[PDB]
Amino acid sequence: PKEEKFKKKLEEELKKIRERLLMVFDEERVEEYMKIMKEVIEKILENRKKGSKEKVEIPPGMEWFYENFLRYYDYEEEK
Amino acid sequence: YDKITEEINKAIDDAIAAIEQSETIDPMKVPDHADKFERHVGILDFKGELAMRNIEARGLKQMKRQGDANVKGEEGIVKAHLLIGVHDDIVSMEYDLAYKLGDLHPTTHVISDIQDFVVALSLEIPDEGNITMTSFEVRQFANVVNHIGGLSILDPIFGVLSDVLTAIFQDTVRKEMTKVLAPAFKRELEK
Repeated sequence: PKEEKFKKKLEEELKKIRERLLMVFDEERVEEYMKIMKEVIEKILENRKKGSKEKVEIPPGMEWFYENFLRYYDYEEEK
Repeated sequence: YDKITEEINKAIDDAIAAIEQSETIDPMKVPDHADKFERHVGILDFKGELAMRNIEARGLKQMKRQGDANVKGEEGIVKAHLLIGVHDDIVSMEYDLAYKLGDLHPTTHVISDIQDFVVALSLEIPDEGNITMTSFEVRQFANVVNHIGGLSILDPIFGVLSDVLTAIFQDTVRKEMTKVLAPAFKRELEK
């Protein structure tokens, strides 16, 4: 339903992220970073689906993305 | 002490009212800035440059004195500390950002929102007459929220530019806003 549209929009955002990163770094680092981000996303979504308030373990450097994706998801559950 | 506090508040509100009716305050032009930045986020290491042009601050016309004037009596001299703020409004900066990271060299309009923008000043008054402003500074911004066009909130480029612009605001923008706000307040308070 709305969560399918959410997943589609998120995948489109990720495609744009990859395409812009390829303009700055090499494909190995870009794709590895995409993998890291998707792992973080899946942890966050799994945590929220159980109504949990416990913070998930975030690899170093991805705390900014943790907060920003929390805000992003909350905006998209409002909308 | 109530007479002193009232006279200080009266002078400060007259000052603020004269300041708010100046076209230099809202909108306030900020000198153009450019910097180089290096930020290491996990495996990603961003080394780039950015240039902010046409910087404009809006929302300073809602400046109001916050709390009673802090009056101190030391050695027969009146010494006051005061806070003048824009709560119930946000100070908003709009500018054009041109950044360069590797091959990517985009140019986007950015809107940064300062929450709880407030300035602090310190007056020295010989108890007989005349006001002297001895200190003046714009406070460290509690939070600078950046809205960069073209970038998602998830984009690493957004996080990097957000961090760099926030640091630039906590340094360059704060000082250049102080350079405009201090002399006008000095004029109104010491006249």
